Amino acid sequence: TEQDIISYVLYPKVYEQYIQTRNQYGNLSLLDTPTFFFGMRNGETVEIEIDKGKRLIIKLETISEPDENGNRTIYYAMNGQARRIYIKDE
Amino acid sequence: LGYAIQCRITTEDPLNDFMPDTGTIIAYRSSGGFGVRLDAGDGFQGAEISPYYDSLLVKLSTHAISFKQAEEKMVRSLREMRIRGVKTNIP
Repeated sequence: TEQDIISYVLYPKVYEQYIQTRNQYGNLSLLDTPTFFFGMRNGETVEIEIDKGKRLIIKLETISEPDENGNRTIYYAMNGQARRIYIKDE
Repeated sequence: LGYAIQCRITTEDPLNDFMPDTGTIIAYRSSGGFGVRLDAGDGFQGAEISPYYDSLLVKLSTHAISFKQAEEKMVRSLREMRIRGVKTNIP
């Protein structure tokens, strides 16, 4: 769009980096601020409003120890569905 | 075309006048199979059971050309059924 264009002209590196982030993590506007800054606590459930009548119900169960790659396993439950996400521990 | 059988899995304990048990399901594993239908309600891996609704864990149904063949499809899937955390009418 036109917004894209002057955005990039106004802010070359910054705009590019925002696109990089968007590809990776999707639309972050919709996360509540505490979740945006701190993530989630064990046993916590979070509602993310996506649209009218549409929301994400995420529960974080536990995080595993870093395996022999520094990859921890996060056990999630998203909209009543067992889910596993592996994160590089920095 | 053939015969079909339904029965329902509930949190009713046959050893206690079929009282609707309340508690968390900690282990849920069902069957599946050709000519088997599992309509699920309260029975899943996580969340617990409220006492405030007609108890229905899974609605189970089987189908084959003969009554005996559909009955042996029914027992097998009932035997494969595994729910712990609450009592069930499976036995």
